[PDB]
Amino acid sequence: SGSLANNIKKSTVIVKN
Amino acid sequence: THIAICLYYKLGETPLPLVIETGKDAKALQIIKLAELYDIPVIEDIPLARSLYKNIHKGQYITEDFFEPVAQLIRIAIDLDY
Repeated sequence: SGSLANNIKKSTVIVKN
Repeated sequence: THIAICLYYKLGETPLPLVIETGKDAKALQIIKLAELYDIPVIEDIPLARSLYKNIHKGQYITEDFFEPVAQLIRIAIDLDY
């Protein structure tokens, strides 16, 4: 567990609708 | 239908911006909550989000149609670190 959160933590930008 | 696309670009590591996570519905909501927690810039752009979601799957680099629109996002979102 935790892969999602660790990916978001290191990410550059989120694009949403 | 809510969607969220998580882009990762690090000069030297990723040869192109990478879609590292995506989500729809509940997962999209969760991605956005995590974004707030980690202070990751979140940009609303409905045509771009829909197109990225359809075309660029989790773990795939962006493709040519997206190079410039994603560059513009990176330019505004990059942490200059001072």
